[PDB]
Amino acid sequence: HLESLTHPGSKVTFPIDTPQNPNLKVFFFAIDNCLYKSSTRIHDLMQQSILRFFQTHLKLSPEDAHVLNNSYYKEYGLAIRGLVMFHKVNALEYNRLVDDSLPLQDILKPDIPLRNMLLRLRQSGKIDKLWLFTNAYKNHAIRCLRLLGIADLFDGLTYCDYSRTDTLVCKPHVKAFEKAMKESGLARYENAYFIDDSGKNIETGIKLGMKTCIHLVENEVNQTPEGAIVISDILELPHVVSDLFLE
Ligand SMILES: [Mg+2]
Repeated sequence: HLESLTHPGSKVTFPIDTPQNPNLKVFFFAIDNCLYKSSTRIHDLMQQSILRFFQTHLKLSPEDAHVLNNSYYKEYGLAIRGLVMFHKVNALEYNRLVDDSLPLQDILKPDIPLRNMLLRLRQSGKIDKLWLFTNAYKNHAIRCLRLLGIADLFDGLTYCDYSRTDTLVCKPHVKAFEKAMKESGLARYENAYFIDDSGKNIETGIKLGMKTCIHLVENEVNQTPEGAIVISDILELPHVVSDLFLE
């Protein structure tokens, strides 16, 4: 459990789960491989668990597990979306064996430079809300925020609802963006900024008319769409949207 964390940002201060100012400005943030580095190898651990699930639950050889995992991931943005639809997998049981079994407490540590950068972004007055927009389920999302010491830095969370049993609504699908817009109180896309490591997700935000979309590419792409700004480290946001950090 994480109830013994005492460092700043270790407590969630926004609500999980009525009009507002229309001129609202919102910066959306992906979480995985965004608020922490892809070199943490957390994504590798996730893929290991996911591939194990395909093998143990779908009785597939490792090579066929890779093919099916990649196929679903490519077209859906989440393998679990395909497992739900075609294999009648329960997404919450899956989630217990995958994201929720990661040894995060041994990997993620408070990220003070990230905390300070986000504080500066909140304090300029240029952005009204920092909103999390993740394909993870809420358990994992919250756990990452608390461990990284940034859980008080966001005004809300839009996560993929793994409780659904027909399909999952997730990035890069437009319905996921619509949900993020509604939940955050965002009136127009043109009042939104977005950072994500997924090229396809960035592609959707751009196509939808978001103001500025930043594609986070640490080393090599796992493709960057027309109109996106590329950085290799989230701490480079101050380099590329500098004005948002100034009063
Ligand atoms: Mg990601």
